[PDB]
Amino acid sequence: TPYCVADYLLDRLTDCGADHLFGVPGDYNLQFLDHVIDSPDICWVGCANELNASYAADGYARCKGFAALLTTFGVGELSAMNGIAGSYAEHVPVLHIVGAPGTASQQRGELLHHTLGDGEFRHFYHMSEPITVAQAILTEQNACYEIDRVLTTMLRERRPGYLMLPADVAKKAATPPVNALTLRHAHADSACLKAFRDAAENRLAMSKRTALLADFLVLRHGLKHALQKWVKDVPMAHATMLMGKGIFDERHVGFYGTYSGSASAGAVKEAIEGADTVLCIGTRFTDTLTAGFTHQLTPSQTIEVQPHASRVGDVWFTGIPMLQAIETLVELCKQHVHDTPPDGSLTQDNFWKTLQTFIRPGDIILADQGTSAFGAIDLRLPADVNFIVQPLWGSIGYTLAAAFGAQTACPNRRVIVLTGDGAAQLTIQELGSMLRDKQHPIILVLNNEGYTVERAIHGPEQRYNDIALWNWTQIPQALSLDPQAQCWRVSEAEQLADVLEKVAHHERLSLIEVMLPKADIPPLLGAITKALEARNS
Amino acid sequence: TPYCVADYLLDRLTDCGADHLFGVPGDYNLQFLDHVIDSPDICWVGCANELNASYAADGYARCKGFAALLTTFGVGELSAMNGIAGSYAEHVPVLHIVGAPGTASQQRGELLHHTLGDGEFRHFYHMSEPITVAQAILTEQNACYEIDRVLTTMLRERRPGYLMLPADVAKKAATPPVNALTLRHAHADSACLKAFRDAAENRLAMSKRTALLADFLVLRHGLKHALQKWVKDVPMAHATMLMGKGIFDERHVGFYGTYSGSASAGAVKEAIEGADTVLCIGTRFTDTLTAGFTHQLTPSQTIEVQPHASRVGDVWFTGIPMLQAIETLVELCKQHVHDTPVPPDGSLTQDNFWKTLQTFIRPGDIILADQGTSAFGAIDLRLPADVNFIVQPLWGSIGYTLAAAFGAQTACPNRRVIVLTGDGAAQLTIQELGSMLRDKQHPIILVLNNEGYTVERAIHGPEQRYNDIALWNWTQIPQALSLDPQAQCWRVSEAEQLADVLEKVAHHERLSLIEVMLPKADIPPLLGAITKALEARNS
Ligand SMILES: Cc1ncc(C[n+]2csc(CCOP(=O)(O)OP(=O)(O)O)c2C)c(N)n1
Ligand SMILES: Cc1ncc(C[n+]2csc(CCOP(=O)(O)OP(=O)(O)O)c2C)c(N)n1
Ligand SMILES: [Mg+2]
Ligand SMILES: [Mg+2]
Repeated sequence: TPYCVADYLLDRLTDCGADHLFGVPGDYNLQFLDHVIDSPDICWVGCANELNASYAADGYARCKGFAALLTTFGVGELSAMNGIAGSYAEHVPVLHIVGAPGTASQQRGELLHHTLGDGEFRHFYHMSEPITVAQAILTEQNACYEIDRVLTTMLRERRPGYLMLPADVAKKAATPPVNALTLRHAHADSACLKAFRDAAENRLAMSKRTALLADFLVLRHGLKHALQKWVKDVPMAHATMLMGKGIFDERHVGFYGTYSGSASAGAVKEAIEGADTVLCIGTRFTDTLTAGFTHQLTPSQTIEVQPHASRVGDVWFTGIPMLQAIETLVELCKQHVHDTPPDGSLTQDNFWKTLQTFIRPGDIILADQGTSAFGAIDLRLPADVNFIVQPLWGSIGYTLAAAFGAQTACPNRRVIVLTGDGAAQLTIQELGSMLRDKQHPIILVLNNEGYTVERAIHGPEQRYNDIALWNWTQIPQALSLDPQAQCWRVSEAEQLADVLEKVAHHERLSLIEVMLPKADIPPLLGAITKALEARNS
Repeated sequence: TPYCVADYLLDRLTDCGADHLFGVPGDYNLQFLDHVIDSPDICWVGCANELNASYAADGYARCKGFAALLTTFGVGELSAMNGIAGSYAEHVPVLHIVGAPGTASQQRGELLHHTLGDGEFRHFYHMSEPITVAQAILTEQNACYEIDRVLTTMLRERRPGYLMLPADVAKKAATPPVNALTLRHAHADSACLKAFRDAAENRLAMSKRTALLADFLVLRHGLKHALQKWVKDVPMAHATMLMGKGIFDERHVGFYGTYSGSASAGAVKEAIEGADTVLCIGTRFTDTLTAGFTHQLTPSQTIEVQPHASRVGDVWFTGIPMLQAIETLVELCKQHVHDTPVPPDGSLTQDNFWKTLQTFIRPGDIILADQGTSAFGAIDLRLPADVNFIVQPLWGSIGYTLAAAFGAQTACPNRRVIVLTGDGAAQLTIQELGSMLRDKQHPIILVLNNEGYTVERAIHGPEQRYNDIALWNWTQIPQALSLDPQAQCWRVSEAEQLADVLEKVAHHERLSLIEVMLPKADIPPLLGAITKALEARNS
């Protein structure tokens, strides 16, 4: 087993923080897979299909900062395309490795399985170009520096990359590197830095009250601790939006709730929108995050920091790393910013209140699109919570499979899965992977007997919002010969509270089927369901 | 409810042969969905996910000649891409309708859900371009003629098309067409047809024994009955390959078995490879179909017919419709081809499994088999008359079969559907079993359970953990995916038990799921030839 390109790729992957590889085998990637199996540094995680694997890698990367997916040419990689696209949309660095037919076969234009039957082998590489920041077709002549380039760009942009690995290229000789792959820390030109620093300083110097609004780009670029220490050293009103929830301990002084535009609690609206200066850090004002773009924040009111550029009022300063922009603003703030800030029947209301008493520091909480995410936005999170939600891409089914990737990343943390009954149908077979791997998530299936969110938007009585009605508490014993799962169906707040006490220490996988009313929607959902379909009558 | 673009599209769908629409709802397609529900001609079929929906539409199109898929912008269409890709690879005309944000929203570049967050709304349209023969972004100014163009091109090529339907465009006023959309039959220039006819005749006039090899393009372009009539009116040696199985009644004189290159039965090799002229009709000699390109057929030995061009020896004749090429060859064969073709154990094995199933299949059956030890065992089934045999060996996506079966049963509620899937394959699309049960379908699902990924076990790393899977409780799945399953499940390990169960479910009064327990390292005959010349490649 002489060291080869397959080994070099695995060495560089682990350098980037991935200790696991998700995917599904196929004949074009089997020989590469042998190197994954034999490696002591990377653990193969076989998934039940490729879409789920790409969701799982995404959740993993939201826990470890990096992840990798392996599929086979054509059928595998195209099955995962929606996963990689969602990682691109939400800035999740997932590496898609595609095992491919050998280069000689490709050059001869053979009529191989997993092709369109036209002798062409680059169609799927090109279709992946819009949803990655870097891609390469690996050859014997470029392998090691193309691997390094794509991984490096992935680290810089915190977004997916793609590598086509022909089976023969994987076996070509390589050399172990002495140094791990690192992304050299960027620094703005000092005159550029001064221009931004001066404009921010002069703006902040005239602020009576300043507020801090941070979101998901802070998470992706590893700046959570910097944002927490900032508000600790400089107390002020602060918030996140739905995507970046979990950046802050929401019990801390100065936090009043998650900002969601006009749907915000009044205290949040006043704390953020009422400040005469609002620092917008790693923020993206999407339609869901702002209740249909009804946020009230003007350019002259705001300072914003993006990964490579920052803005003060009307002026953009480009080529400033977000790390340096934040550091600049922390020092400047230090220089001013002074004066500190049980029922019966289950409803959406008492469910989220019951869940509120249950969550604890260390929890990993995932919520899918639908009433799950828009109820969970109102959870007041304690310290050290990883809150994983996908409101920009918005692919239902993401959450159950992402939970499998997240638990793989963090076996000793408690994983709470909040999924609608409709969402869980799209990726149910990854429940079988959790049981196979002896994971102990707490899966809460919000069963309101259909697509309730779509009922809110349009056609509440229309049969297209109906689904097959599953027997949720029997699924683990169908997807395992020895599930060792604890299942309950609950319809009362007291039953849910009692069950939550029983599963608090997650010694087994648990599935809680939560019986909820069909037309019941959380507060934010009612607010977001007033201008959603406003475009078309 | 004035007639609008949404209604015009649905009317054109019916014209093309589709009576159902598969997919998953989303806020960007909901108002269009209201027109699907209200339509008396199109029945909405909600699916458990978009990948499965696209597989189901594919199976439906292989029964009805056309199918349609509805997804939502971004998250929906990208989940279905592998299905549309397989429909393109295997020439299945599935129409992908993508409900999209309204045009003004797109023009403003808003940060909308199901986008990449860049204000760009044409990324996914562009990514679908390689896997469709036609696509359009529908506007108020082009809607009805772009709809007709894309559907017409799909009918001519028998391949997928794509339409992005912004929500506002769908409500724009339209007019019901008086005439159905039709694919006018193309005609070769008569001098061009003559050139092919003369060359084919000169070859056939000197051929001592001529054989006929027809495959899947015959099925896609509606020429099954023509090929059956050809071999009835002109007896001669004939075969298909795996993809085209079902073109012929395989009990009829002159049929000796399915051709698969060096893995063929000796009678087939002699009948096909031993002929001095082999008419190759709608054929694609893929690696799977030829046991690793070990077929022995030379250019001067062959005449081939593709959808728009035909070849005699080394010379190609282009701009000839496959239909007219076939009509020409039928005439020439009637002139020059004057032949009379020479005409239960205990424990379950691969061999006695297929022998048991052989006695069970009947005319009218729809038989679907997935990649693995299913399709390559099913290749040896001797099909009676009027069987629809659905296999996907060129694209080769496992999981396709269970979801395609749901589409096939939807198309043909009164036909018996037999699903041959491995335990590994069924895991990728299992949630569509729930759709089968919801809709009270009665397929016969045989899960070939040998406790892992046997097909790759054979090719590489048989003891490697990546060929293992989670072990499911197959006979409990219907009761998990339904509150009241109209199902019966059995687990069988003996040939006689399988025979007894199959006899019980012959009239398919309920969904039946049969977990068939097979040995871990047991592979069918044809795979043994395909497993040696597969790791003969990239190693
Ligand atoms: C992959 C994908 N397909 C379709 C949609 C459209 N969609 C948005 S919400 C929804 C229904 C979600 O239902 P469920 O999980 O039961 O949620 P709830 O009833 O709590 O709203 C659908 C189909 C989507 N977001 N993602
Ligand atoms: C979508 C997809 N992913 C991966 C592959 C590669 N592949 C080919 S066969 C196979 C395993 C098939 O397992 P099973 O259905 O149990 O078959 P059997 O054990 O009878 O061979 C896999 C993963 C594929 N063809 N399609
Ligand atoms: Mg629901
Ligand atoms: Mg198997």
